[PDB]
Amino acid sequence: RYEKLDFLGEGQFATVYKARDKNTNQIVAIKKINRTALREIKLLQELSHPNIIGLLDAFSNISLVFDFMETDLEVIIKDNSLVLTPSHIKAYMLMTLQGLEYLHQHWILHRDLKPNNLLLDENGVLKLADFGLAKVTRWYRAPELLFGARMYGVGVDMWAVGCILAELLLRVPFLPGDSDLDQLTRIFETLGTPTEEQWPDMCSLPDYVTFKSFPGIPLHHIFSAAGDDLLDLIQGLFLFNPCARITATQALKMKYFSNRPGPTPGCQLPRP
Ligand SMILES: CC(C)c1cnn2c(NCc3ccccc3-n3cccn3)nc(O[C@@H]3CCCNC3)nc12
Repeated sequence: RYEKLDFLGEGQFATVYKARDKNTNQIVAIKKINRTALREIKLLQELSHPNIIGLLDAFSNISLVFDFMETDLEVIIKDNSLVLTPSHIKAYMLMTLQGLEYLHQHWILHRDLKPNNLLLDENGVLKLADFGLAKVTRWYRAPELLFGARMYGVGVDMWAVGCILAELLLRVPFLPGDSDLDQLTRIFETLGTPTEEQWPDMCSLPDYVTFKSFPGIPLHHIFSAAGDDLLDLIQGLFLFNPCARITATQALKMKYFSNRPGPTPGCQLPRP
């Protein structure tokens, strides 16, 4: 029922192809990989937010149809020819946080936030992807997960948002750990080792271990081109206590989003 146009990329997780719609000639992408599946599929079809990937139709052979996107935030970040102005970063952050807020309001965690999961269309609209039921990521992993927490919440997605913000500002991954232990070392060397005051109940985590006491590097020295409003946003996203860490609604109300300059409109966002 769909007209296969091109080959975008393949993997054991999903087989992605570029295709055209046979009802309204709209270019869409298809991910080819049941009563229990329909329960999750109809819930995903019921979701509707401009900054969240839309599930238009499905196919028995597990085939899912979503809107077509040009690139993701990873392609943009790696493009040396592209220049990310403060207004460009603010636009990507506003869209990411607006999409995350919708998911959290509907009790859905992304669980895998990273640049290649924030996709962009021809009109400069960011949409989150890869969050519906499981049928490199260590760099964006929150410290509670690295200490083996089995029960977790919104802080897991919020920490990853801070890592994406830091990657837009530095143009390289913020904390590129070589292992789960090195990831915790990089977090503590950079942000400081948390105390029982900063993170109460840290010692009760399943894989809790005592690290060397690091003072940390002041956020203003790390992000030398950031203003005080942006430094406050970064500080809230990287609080050690998962309960104290800023939520998507709290982040959207920060003075950063209401201050000048404003976000770059979609049509003016850089395209590769
Ligand atoms: C998430 C859904 C299934 C979707 C929608 N659109 N879409 C594209 N669009 C093309 C694209 C996006 C991001 C980066 C590169 C491309 N691209 C490939 C060729 C030309 N542009 N690629 C992939 O998935 C692909 C293949 C699997 C890895 N991610 C990109 N998945 C999709």
